[PDB]
Amino acid sequence: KIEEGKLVIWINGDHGYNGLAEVGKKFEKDTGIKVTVEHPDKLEEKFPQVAATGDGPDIIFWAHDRFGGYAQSGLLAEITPDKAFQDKLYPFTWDAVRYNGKLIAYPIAVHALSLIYNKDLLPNPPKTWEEIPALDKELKAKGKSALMFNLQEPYFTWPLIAADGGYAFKYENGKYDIKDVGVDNAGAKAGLTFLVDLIKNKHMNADTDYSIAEAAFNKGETAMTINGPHAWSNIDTSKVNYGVTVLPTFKGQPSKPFVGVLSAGINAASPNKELAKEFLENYLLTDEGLEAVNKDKPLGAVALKSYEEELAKDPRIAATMENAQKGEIMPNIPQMSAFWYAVRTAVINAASGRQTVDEALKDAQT
Repeated sequence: KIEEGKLVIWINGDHGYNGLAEVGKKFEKDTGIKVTVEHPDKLEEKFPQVAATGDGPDIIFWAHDRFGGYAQSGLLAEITPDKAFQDKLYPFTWDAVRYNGKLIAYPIAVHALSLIYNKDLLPNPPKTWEEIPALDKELKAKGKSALMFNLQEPYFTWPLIAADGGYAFKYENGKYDIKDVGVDNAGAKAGLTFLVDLIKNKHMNADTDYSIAEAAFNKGETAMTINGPHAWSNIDTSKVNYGVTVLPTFKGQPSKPFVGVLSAGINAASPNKELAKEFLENYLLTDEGLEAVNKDKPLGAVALKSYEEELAKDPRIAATMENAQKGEIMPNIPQMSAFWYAVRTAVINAASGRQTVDEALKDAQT
């Protein structure tokens, strides 16, 4: 029993939930409807349990990747934004919330890896990956490394492997063709071979994980790393003058990071779908609403064009979005969990030399 004439929202405690509550207060002042924001633990696992019995929040906030599964079980309402409202958000963020061609959530905020660099070691970061070998040689002569990053998670390596034509699952008209996998094509092979060659020519250690890289960069040991917005605060405390910029090109093509979109879904069982539509479209996804959340806890880059233009006065947010626009929406289908583990094995096995680049990626595509 979801109560009528009240909105209950679930959002993870890492986002600006107090800011969201302020938006809810404006909603109540205007409508007389109470708006309750809650940050339950493991909300992404509770939601499927409770929405399956017809209960749960009216609105669920989460990374878009889980909503595909939610949509597959009919847990989310098809949303009905008019074309005038869709045009207020970046087009690619709508592709993150489509399932079987139907819009199933509102995009809120966008996150994509970026190239982080030490302005003091490297006043002008490289535009191409092809120049990192020579750059590393110049920096090694002073005991510095050009580039360190987490080679143990496919999320960090995919931007390079995807650059020349690698892709996860093909996307067409709000639909992923789960048959067409693009991990074992010439583009994917060229990118991983470049990564492997970096390891073989000693510009990169196959053992580098997330912690080593961050410590190296926060200590000035390395000129560059690849990370997302959640790492900026740590470099902030660090004594490092750092910049954030577009990732290097590979074979003249952009690096293709995976894009995550914080999305707001509507419970299919809610009796308050029009209230939720009104709250999301007209209170949250405004400059004032987003600013309220962002003021509590930074969102990074946002799907709303008008406010993103104001936020991108921060060059690091500007670069996150540039990278997101060059990147690849993370597929929201559940077979991506198998894609992660396969590519994870491929990269680790290729980087060790346990397998050639061709062998490893073949076992990924099965």
